[PDB]
Amino acid sequence: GPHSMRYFETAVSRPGLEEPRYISVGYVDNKEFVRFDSDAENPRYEPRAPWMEQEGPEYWERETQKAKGQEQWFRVSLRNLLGYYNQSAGGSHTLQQMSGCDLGSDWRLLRGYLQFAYEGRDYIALNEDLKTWTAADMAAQITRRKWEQSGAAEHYKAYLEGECVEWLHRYLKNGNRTDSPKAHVTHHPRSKGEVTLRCWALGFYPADITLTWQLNGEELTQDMELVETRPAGDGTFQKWASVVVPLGKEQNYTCRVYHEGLPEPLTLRWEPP
Amino acid sequence: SSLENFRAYV
Amino acid sequence: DMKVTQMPRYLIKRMGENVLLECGQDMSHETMYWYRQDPGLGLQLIYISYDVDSNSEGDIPKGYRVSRKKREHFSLILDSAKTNQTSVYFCASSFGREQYFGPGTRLTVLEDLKNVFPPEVAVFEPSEAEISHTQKATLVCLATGFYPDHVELSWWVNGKEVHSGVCTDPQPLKEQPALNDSRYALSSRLRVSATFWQNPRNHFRCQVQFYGLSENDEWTQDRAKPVTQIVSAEAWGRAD
Amino acid sequence: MIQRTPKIQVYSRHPAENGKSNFLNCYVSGFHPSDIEVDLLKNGERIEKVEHSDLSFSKDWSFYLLYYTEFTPTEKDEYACRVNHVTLSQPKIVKWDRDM
Amino acid sequence: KTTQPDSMESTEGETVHLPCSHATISGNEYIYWYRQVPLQGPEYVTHGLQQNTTNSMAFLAIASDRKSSTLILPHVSLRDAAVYHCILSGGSNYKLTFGKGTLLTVTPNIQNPDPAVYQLRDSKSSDKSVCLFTDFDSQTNVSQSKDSDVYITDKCVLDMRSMDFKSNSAVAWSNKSDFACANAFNNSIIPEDTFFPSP
Ligand code: NA
Ligand code: NA
Ligand code: NA
Ligand code: NA
Repeated sequence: GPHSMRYFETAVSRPGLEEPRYISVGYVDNKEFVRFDSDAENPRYEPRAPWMEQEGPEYWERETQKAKGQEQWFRVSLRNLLGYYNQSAGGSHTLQQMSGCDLGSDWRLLRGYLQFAYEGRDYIALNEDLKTWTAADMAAQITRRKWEQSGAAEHYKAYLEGECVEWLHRYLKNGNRTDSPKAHVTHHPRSKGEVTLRCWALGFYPADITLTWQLNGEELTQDMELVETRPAGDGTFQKWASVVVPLGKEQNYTCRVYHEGLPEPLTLRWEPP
Repeated sequence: SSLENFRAYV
Repeated sequence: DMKVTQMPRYLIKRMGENVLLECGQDMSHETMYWYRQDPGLGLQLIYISYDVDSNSEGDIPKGYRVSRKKREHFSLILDSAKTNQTSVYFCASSFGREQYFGPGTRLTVLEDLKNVFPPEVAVFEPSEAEISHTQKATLVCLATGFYPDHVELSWWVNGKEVHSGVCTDPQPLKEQPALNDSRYALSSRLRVSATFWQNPRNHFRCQVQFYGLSENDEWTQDRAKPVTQIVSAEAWGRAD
Repeated sequence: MIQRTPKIQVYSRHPAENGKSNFLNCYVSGFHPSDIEVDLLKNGERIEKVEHSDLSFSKDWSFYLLYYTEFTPTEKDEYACRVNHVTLSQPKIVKWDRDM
Repeated sequence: KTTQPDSMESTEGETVHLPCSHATISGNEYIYWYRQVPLQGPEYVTHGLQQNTTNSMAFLAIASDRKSSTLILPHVSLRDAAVYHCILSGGSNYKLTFGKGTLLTVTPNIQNPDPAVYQLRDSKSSDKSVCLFTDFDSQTNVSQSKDSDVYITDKCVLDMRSMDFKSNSAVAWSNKSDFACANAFNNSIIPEDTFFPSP
C-alpha cells in the first residue's frame, strides 16, 4: 500500500568551533531506521531498526560520507544566514531540513518533500511540482534567486523521483505492519459520590488515534480530560482520555478507540464486581 | 538513503 | 559581471625565492580554486577553498599553501620556488553552478637570470607583388631573441588596438631548436586593403610587452637589465 | 526567530506495578531551540543512568526528545523530571503520577 | 570518468558533434562541458543532468540510459576551436577532474584561394627579409624546413570581418644567403599553381 521515507536534519551553528552540531534522523513509515549524530564519540550513520543491520559495510561508509558533506553544507549555509540577517547575535542559530518521499501502491512518487526552517520558522520550501520554491521572507528570496540561477530544484527532484523511491523499496523488502491499540479502563476516586474513569490506549503504532467517551451511543456534555499522544519508548505510543461519573453508574459509560490498525473501532467499559 | 544537498548553499 | 582576476599574466622568479599569486572575485562566491597546467597535460587541482579558512588539499598540493581570509580573494604561496613549479596557474570560483576561471599566471622559475632576454621587434612591409595581385597588403611583425616565453604582441592602427585582420603564431619557434634554454621568435600578421595601406596618414604599430625582471630583482650582470618593458616597431602607409 | 518552551510529560512505559521492572519516561516536546537539559529524579536525587532518543522535530519545526531510565516502582518511591531551557526563568519540575 | 575521442576536425559553418561516454555515471552526477583555447582560461559551455539542454553556445544531448552524451555545435565558428572537456560533476561536489578532452580544429572555408609566396622587406633595414606563404586552401599544412638555419611558422588564419574574408598564411625567414622565397616552402605540399612573383 502507501509508504513513506523522511530525513529530519538539524544543524546548530558553533562558528567558534570546527563544525556545527548536526544530527540526521531517517524514518520509514514514520518509524526511525537510521541516525547520524555529531555528539557521538565516532560520528557515523548507524541502524536504528534491526532490519537495517543487513545492509553491508559500503552502505554505512557511503551514508557517513554524505553526512560529513551535509555538515559542511550546513556550516557554510549558517554563515550565509548570519550575513543575510545582518549578524544579529545568538547562541542557537538553527537550520532544519526535512526531505523525503511518499510511495503509492502502484510504486509511483505520490509526493516529494524538501523544506527548510531557520530560527524555528519556515525559510524556503520546494513546491509540490518539484520545480519552484516558496520563500518566507527577504533573506529566503536571496536563496531562491541563487537556487533558480543554479538549477538547484533539478538536483532535488532527481533525488526524490529516483534514489528516494528506489531505496524506500529496498527498505520495505528488508523490513518485510501496524500495531493495534490494546485498551483498558482504570477507576479512580475524585469527589464525594463521583469517580474518574480513565480510558487508556497502549502499544499502538502509528501515533494517530482518537479516544471518545459515550453513554448509550450518545456523546457526553462534559469535556474529556486527555493527554497528548506520547511515545512509550519501544516504538509504540500511549494516550488516555478521562471522564468524571457518578459512583455506581460507571458500567453505563463506554470508551471508543479509533485507530487505522483496527478492522473496527474498540468499545470497552469499566466492569463493576 | 539520505539526500546530499545540491552544492549551492543557502 | 562573472569575472575572476589574476595579475600578473607572467612572472619570473629565481629558484628558492618565495612567490605569492593572487586571485580576486568581487561576486563573493564561497568557493575558490587553484589549479596548475603544464603543457600537454591537463588542469590539476592544487587546493580548493570552501570558505574563509576552510581549505582542502587537491590532487597536487605539495610545494604550495594557500590563504583565504576574505571570500573575495584566494592566494597561492610557494615558500621556496622549484624549477619544476614552472607552469601556468589558474584560479577559479563558483557559486554552485559552473566554475569561472581567471586568465592565468605563467610562472617561470629559473636557477639564474643570465639567459633572460627581451625581444627585438621588426615590422616587414607589404610586398608590391601582393598589392598588385590581391589588392590586399600584409604587414609582418617578428619578435625575436626573447627568453623566457613571456610576451604579449598586439597591433595598433592609428592608436587603436586591432584584432580584425590579425593572426599571431599560437606558439613561438626556437631560435636554436636543439637547446632547452633556446631564445624564441614569434610572428604575427596584420592584413589590410591595398587602399588603406596606400594612405600616408595611416599609422601601424606592432607592440610587444615583455615580462622580465622587476625592481626588487637583483641583477649582477654586465649587460642591460632585461626588465619588464614594451618594445615596438612602427610603419606608415605610403602611395608607392 | 521563534522560541517555544517545552511541554513535559512524566510517565512509565508500561502500567506501573510495584516491584516490577519498567521504564520511567520524560517526554519533552514543542520546544525551540534544541538545547535542553533534562534530569530524572528519584526522591529528589539525580538519576545517573539516563538515555535519550535521537533529536527530531514536528511539522511546526518544534523539537521533541524522550529521556528514559529503567526503574522498579514501589508504593513510597517518588519520581520526577527536571527541565531547563532558555525560555524558562527557572528549571521546571514535573512529578510522576502512575495513574496519569 | 568520461571518455572522448582525442581529436575532431571540421570546416567553419558545419555542425560539430562531440561524443562523450560515461557508462559508470551515478544518478546525482551532472555532465558538464568546458572548453579551453591553448594557454587561456577554461570556459563553461553547458551542462545537463538528463535528456536535452539548449543555450546560446551549444546543444547537449544525453541518452535515455545517461551512459553517453553529445555536445553539438551548429554552424561552428573559428572562435569555437578549443579542447572540449566532458566532465562528470557530482550535484553535491565542487571538485572536477579534467581529463584529456577532444581537441576540436576548425578550418576556414577559403572562398577564392590564390596561393602565393611573397617577399617582405624590413621597415628600417634594406638587408632583412621574410617570405609569406598566403591565400592557400585549408587542406594544405606547412612543414618545418629541412634546414635548421631556416625558421618556418605553422599556418595561421586571419579574419577580415569587414569583408567576408579569411586567409591562411605561414611565415619563413633565414640568415643563410642560399635562402630564397622560391625554395622556402620546398618541404611542404603546396599547390602546383602557387604564385611566385618574378624578381
Ligand atoms: Na562571477
Ligand atoms: Na584610409
Ligand atoms: Na538516474
Ligand atoms: Na532535461
